[PDB]
Amino acid sequence: ADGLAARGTFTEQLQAQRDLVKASDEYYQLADKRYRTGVDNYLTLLDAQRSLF
Amino acid sequence: DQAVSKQQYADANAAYLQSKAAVEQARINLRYTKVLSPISGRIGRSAVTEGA
Repeated sequence: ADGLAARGTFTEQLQAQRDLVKASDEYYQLADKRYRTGVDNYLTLLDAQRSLF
Repeated sequence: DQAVSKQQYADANAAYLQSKAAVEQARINLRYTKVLSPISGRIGRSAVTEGA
């Protein structure tokens, strides 16, 4: 029953966590796209890299 | 090596040039106090003396 509860909940937990990874990766790509044109520093781009990691 | 933005460099360079033009426009007045002769020729008499 422990294994059944964990198999029931980890699919939802990892769906939520992969949506977090995808949203943080889109935030990194937008911080990169603000960096490439020049309006944003490189240290904020590194902050976005570390939140992604 | 891009430790500051290109846009922040453009704004600071604009502040540099926009204060350099203020130094130019405030140096025009110091060139006006020493009253330069506008044209070459023979000058008459001074209408106002010193002190006026």
